[PDB]
Amino acid sequence: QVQLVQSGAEVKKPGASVKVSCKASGYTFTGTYIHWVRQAPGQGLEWMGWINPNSGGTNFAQIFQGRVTLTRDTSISTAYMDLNRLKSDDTAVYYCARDRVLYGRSFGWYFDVWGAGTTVTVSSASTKGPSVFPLAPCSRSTSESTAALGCLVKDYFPEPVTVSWNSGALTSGVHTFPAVLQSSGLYSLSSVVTVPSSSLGTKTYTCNVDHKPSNTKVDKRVESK
Amino acid sequence: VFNATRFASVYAWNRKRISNCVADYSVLYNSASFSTFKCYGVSPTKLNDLCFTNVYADSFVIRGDEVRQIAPGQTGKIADYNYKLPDDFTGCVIAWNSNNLDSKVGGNYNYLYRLFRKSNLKPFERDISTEIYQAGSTPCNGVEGFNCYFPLQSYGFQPTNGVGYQPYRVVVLSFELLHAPATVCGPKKSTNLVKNKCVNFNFNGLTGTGVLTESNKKFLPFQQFGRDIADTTDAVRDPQTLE
Amino acid sequence: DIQMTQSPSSLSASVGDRVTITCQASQDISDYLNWYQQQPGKAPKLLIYDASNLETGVPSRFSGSGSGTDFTFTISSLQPEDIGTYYCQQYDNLPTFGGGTKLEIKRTVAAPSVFIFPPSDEQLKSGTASVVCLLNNFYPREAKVQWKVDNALQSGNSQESVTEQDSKDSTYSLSSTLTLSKADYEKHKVYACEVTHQGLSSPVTKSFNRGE
Amino acid sequence: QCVNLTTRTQLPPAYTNSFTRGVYYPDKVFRSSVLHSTQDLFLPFFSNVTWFHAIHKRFDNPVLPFNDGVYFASTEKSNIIRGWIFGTTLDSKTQSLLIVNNATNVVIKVCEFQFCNDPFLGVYYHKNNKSWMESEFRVYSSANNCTFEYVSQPFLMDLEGKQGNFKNLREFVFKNIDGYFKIYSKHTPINLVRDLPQGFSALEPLVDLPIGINITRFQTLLALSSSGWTAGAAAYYVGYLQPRTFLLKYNENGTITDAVDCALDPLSETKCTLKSFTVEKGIYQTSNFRVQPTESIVRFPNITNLCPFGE
Ligand SMILES: *[C@@H]1O[C@H](CO)[C@@H](O[C@@H]2O[C@H](CO)[C@@H](O[C@H]3O[C@H](CO)[C@@H](O)[C@H](O)[C@@H]3O)[C@H](O)[C@H]2NC(C)=O)[C@H](O)[C@H]1NC(C)=O
Ligand SMILES: *[C@@H]1O[C@H](CO)[C@@H](O[C@@H]2O[C@H](CO)[C@@H](O[C@H]3O[C@H](CO)[C@@H](O)[C@H](O)[C@@H]3O)[C@H](O)[C@H]2NC(C)=O)[C@H](O)[C@H]1NC(C)=O
Ligand SMILES: *[C@@H]1O[C@H](CO)[C@@H](O[C@@H]2O[C@H](CO)[C@@H](O[C@H]3O[C@H](CO)[C@@H](O)[C@H](O)[C@@H]3O)[C@H](O)[C@H]2NC(C)=O)[C@H](O)[C@H]1NC(C)=O
Ligand SMILES: *[C@@H]1O[C@H](CO)[C@@H](O[C@@H]2O[C@H](CO)[C@@H](O[C@H]3O[C@H](CO)[C@@H](O)[C@H](O)[C@@H]3O)[C@H](O)[C@H]2NC(C)=O)[C@H](O)[C@H]1NC(C)=O
Ligand SMILES: *[C@@H]1O[C@H](CO[C@@H]2O[C@@H](C)[C@@H](O)[C@@H](O)[C@@H]2O)[C@@H](O[C@@H]2O[C@H](CO)[C@@H](O)[C@H](O)[C@H]2NC(C)=O)[C@H](O)[C@H]1NC(C)=O
Ligand SMILES: *[C@@H]1O[C@H](CO)[C@@H](O[C@@H]2O[C@H](CO)[C@@H](O)[C@H](O)[C@H]2NC(C)=O)[C@H](O)[C@H]1NC(C)=O
Ligand SMILES: *[C@@H]1O[C@H](CO)[C@@H](O)[C@H](O)[C@H]1NC(C)=O
Ligand SMILES: *[C@@H]1O[C@H](CO)[C@@H](O)[C@H](O)[C@H]1NC(C)=O
Repeated sequence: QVQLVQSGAEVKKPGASVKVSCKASGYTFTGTYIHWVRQAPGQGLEWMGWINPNSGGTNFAQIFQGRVTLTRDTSISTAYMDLNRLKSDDTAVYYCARDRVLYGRSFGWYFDVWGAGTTVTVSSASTKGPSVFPLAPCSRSTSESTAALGCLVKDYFPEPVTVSWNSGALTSGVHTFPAVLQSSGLYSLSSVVTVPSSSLGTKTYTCNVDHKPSNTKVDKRVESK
Repeated sequence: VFNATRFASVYAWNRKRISNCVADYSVLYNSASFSTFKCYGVSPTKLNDLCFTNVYADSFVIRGDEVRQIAPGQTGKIADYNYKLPDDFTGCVIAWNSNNLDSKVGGNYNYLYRLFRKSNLKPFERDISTEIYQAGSTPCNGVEGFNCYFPLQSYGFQPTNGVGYQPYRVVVLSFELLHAPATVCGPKKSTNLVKNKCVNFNFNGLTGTGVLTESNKKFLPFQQFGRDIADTTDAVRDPQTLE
Repeated sequence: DIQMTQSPSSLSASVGDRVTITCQASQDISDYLNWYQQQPGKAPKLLIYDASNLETGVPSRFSGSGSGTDFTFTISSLQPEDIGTYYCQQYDNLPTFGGGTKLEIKRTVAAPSVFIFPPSDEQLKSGTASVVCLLNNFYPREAKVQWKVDNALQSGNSQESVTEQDSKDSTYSLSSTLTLSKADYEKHKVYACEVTHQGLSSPVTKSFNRGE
Repeated sequence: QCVNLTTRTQLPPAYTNSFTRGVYYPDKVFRSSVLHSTQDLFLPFFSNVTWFHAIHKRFDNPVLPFNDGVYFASTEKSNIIRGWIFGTTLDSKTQSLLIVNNATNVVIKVCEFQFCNDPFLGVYYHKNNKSWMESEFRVYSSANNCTFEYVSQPFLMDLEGKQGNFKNLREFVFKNIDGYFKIYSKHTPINLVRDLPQGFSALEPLVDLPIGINITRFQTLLALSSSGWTAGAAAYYVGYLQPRTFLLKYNENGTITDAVDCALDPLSETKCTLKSFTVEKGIYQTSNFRVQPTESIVRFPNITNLCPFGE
């Protein structure tokens, strides 16, 4: 068994710096190189550089040379990236991955084990908790057989806003949509549930919206009109 | 050891300690993948019937012309300046061609030897020094000068190189035998122990014929055997139960 | 630099069918190329190394072939656990990555369950009006939406988000939001969003008005 | 951190007699009731060992040669000698071996170290809690390419005690042969004020380190605003091994209880030639003598032109 464990998600201003660590365990740390690699939201993979933990020597993809620094402490078996003067477009998921212990070539990079990764988020704005609104079907008289209803989750910034229905018991017909960035730069999303039209006039529907960065945990009930 | 993706350089050759484990030298020696498998104080057929005190594997890469230098008592820039076996070496030298492991169409250059040294190095030493070598009668200071040289040189392993200029991976296994408490063995299963009867015994690969008695001798922790004036074994410590 | 480009950006494939993806280099790599699978919500995983050696424990269906500048990766019979993006990366000079190929499960056409929601009294109290358009459980992704106010299209103020391919029965859902000031929502008598999709023989319309 | 300690008195170098100390078990074999002849790197009998000390005022930790290997001993109280540095340059141009017994672990490490000019460890003394605590490890400023590391399972070492005589003798033999650094060791209780005691005991093998480095010199580590300090009292002795035959008396329990150094004097050579610790009245044939060569003489013709092998 082997493992690479990243730090929790990072949130920073443009022009600032971020330091992200991978704690290695289950194998000898100085045997093979550690790479750093990233992925922008919904996009392809992008390599930063590697470090050789036996030597501390490091090589970069050009674009990141003089922006990223890689380092490591051998006693604590931890590899780090320290990244200077964060662009807004440095908002991405980041990973580190190991240089193949057996059966390769002497040169070849591979990526034979990867950690779970971490998010770096870059924005000029401060932390803001979500507002939640009823996506409720117009006129009770205009649902015919099946109805849809929901929770518009609006203008909140610290990414990972989680949503659940009827204290998390309801899951049939539920969908939650990827959060999108506004022209203000903050996030918003929808969640919606499909239900029988006959139960809408008698059952209760409610959503719980949780936003740990703003310690904000808001419940509401969804009602016809 | 044998399938690791990348080996160490012959100038800076790696050493791994092998201990508290069962070896199966048949799985190694019966392989077709090895071009050299030469032992120096044991036959490779007998390695399965023995137990070993300490074992070390030394791992490095050289040119196919140079595998001849890894035998003990040889000489030339590998045996003189970066990897010498002792004249009374006991162990096995194991080597194979790496022209699909260590070799690149643009040249692989990750592997280096040592071209210069003020003296020949002693058995199983390694020199990491990047000091500039003064080949001339003049001293020099700073990074370079006339008849001052960098002491290392890189191999250019390309798959277009002829056999002999291709890379060879080398492993040297460098154990000692039947003289001290043992920690690595062949795959032999123990019997029960019987006393006061004539038996063909075998303790850690010490085979003999005799009767076993509970001794009143007081061995120290580092002693596995006792010897007679004829230098024959006349007491032993049972490796299962330490009496 | 050495560029890596993958020819198919995405593929729709049924269970048991053969899948092929191509990685094209800008320069002759000999065979210094590796292939990865990334499943939705997880890190990538190495499938083939050295352009044609299968990694330990990988299902026998996965394959790779070729030499020089051009390489294939193959699944001999795709199954539901294979769904994700597949990437090449080379190693002749730096580990440069390719653009990646997405795989989706192939399914019959299905028109959306299809809805709209006017801005709430709760949201209008914040000074902003967002009206949302919902399409639910359709298959051919390219579900085209448009917004209408007094039978004219607007620009620069709508957005859309699409939910990932359903693991239960291979469906897509997207919503489009049109965001406006409160006063812009007071100005216009009539709103709609309208759908063009392969499950529909004509584009569907579903208007509402303030107070209706 | 590294510091140049200055607050000490100047004394000339002391020396003492190593009577019959520095014998060790030559191999991993049991023997008993026998006189066994062995040829190895041993400390000669009655050889004149260099004497070093910490007092009050005095605290000497010089770089010393390591030619053919070392017999080291500390006559000691309060755990003041804490290990050693071994190598050639001692300054990260080359590799070196570090052995330290810090307050909680033995650490054995081999890397291109940049050691201090005078390396040491330091203890805060009797401070308020009526206790002593290690707080300084001024040994190296960097440790670059590192190829062997070991750390012991943890212990507690006491950093306290004061007596008018030393209580512990700890003896070590160090050899560096065929890439292996070999340690032999003994502890014996003592009760003496000063000077390496007259007596005999054999050192058991301790450990055998596969370090693969050249060693021509070594230095010891002692435990003590960055000058002005108290040295806890402790004595140490250094002698050098050289190749010579010893005849070893294994008692009936199989411990080396005595030895003859067969090169010490004509009576010791007679004891070895007769393979006996007692000799009768007589005249005995011993090794034939021989005047050894003073220098090498080479005589070749004064021909200088190279031979035409290109042709
Ligand atoms: C182990 O380390 C030793 C110390 O660096 C090293 O000894 C040095 O070896 C060279 C070559 O023999 C000597 O160089 C001098 O040789 C003669 C004088 O002996 C002169 O004519 C030359 O011009 C040159 O100056 C060094 O003097 C010598 N230093 C010492 C202190 O002895 C060993 O060679 C090393 N051994 C191994 C196996 O690495
Ligand atoms: C003597 O030298 C030792 C070697 O450098 C040094 O050992 C280090 O001690 C610390 C503290 O115990 C260890 O820290 C780890 O402790 C446990 C291990 O299970 C973990 O729970 C902790 O999170 C932490 O990782 C170091 O790992 C250890 N280093 C090594 C290489 O073993 C001693 O601290 C030194 N003692 C003095 C008094 O200086
Ligand atoms: C012993 O430690 C040395 C210092 O940590 C280390 O030297 C370093 O070696 C690497 C190459 O392996 C050099 O990296 C640079 O090499 C050239 C320089 O022209 C560049 O083309 C590369 O891009 C890269 O930046 C380091 O510069 C070099 N450092 C120093 C101070 O010389 C040795 O490699 C170590 N020895 C062993 C056995 O590992
Ligand atoms: C070899 O090792 C033996 C075990 O340590 C050791 O035997 C011990 O010798 C002493 C001294 O003769 C005995 O001491 C006791 O003697 C009598 C009882 O017989 C008492 O009156 C005394 O008070 C004292 O307790 C030990 O009893 C004895 N142990 C055994 C198990 O018999 C040998 O002396 C050692 N031989 C050599 C050459 O060192
Ligand atoms: C025999 O020739 C070799 C090498 O071949 C020659 O290389 C050139 C020098 C040139 O003469 C070519 O036409 C030949 O093909 C000689 O090796 C050289 O020796 C010198 C020292 O005399 C050395 O500085 C060079 O580096 C060597 N060059 C090479 C390429 O090896 C060799 O000396 C000759 N043999 C004898 C016995 O004279
Ligand atoms: C401690 O003293 C030593 C020498 O007594 C100093 O070492 C010198 O360092 C300089 C560079 O600062 C070199 O030019 C010399 O060649 C060195 N001499 C020796 C004998 O090594 C050391 O710098 C001093 N350190 C402190 C902290 O004072
Ligand atoms: C021991 O050696 C020194 C020289 O290093 C010498 O002066 C001294 O007389 C010797 N000691 C004895 C007791 O002879
Ligand atoms: C007493 O010991 C504690 C540790 O137990 C230490 O933190 C403190 O500094 C000590 N106080 C004095 C005066 O030495």
